[PDB]
Amino acid sequence: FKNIDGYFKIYSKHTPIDLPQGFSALEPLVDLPIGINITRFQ
Amino acid sequence: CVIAWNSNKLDSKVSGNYNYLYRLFRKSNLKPFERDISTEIYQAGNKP
Amino acid sequence: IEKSNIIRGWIFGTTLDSKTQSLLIVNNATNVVIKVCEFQFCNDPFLD
Repeated sequence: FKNIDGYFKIYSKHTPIDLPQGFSALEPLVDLPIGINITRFQ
Repeated sequence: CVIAWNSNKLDSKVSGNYNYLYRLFRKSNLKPFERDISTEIYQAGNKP
Repeated sequence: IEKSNIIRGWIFGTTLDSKTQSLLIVNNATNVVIKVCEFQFCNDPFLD
């Protein structure tokens, strides 16, 4: 999850299986023009 | 692009219009492409 | 790291109250609902 210049971007990935040792990439899936102030999440 | 034009005959009333409001006080400067709609009074002193 | 889809969604905002803006992302088994509104929370957020 990233939020820059008033835009909210969400990248995601799924896979089958402490975190495992391996290499994988993530693809862009959401961009929204929210444009608010975000400091804490749940 | 930025476009500006005149709307005198569409937003002027003899008795005066007060539907349009602006903000004058804030604690910190505004981030680009940001919208705030708060109403809390500007804390200039200690007592709320 | 999950099985049976226990984790559902997320909340984003400044103070998470009825006063200022809030984003909800919910995944109630049918569609990915994203909703940015002026939203109220409780102290024990959970779904059936």
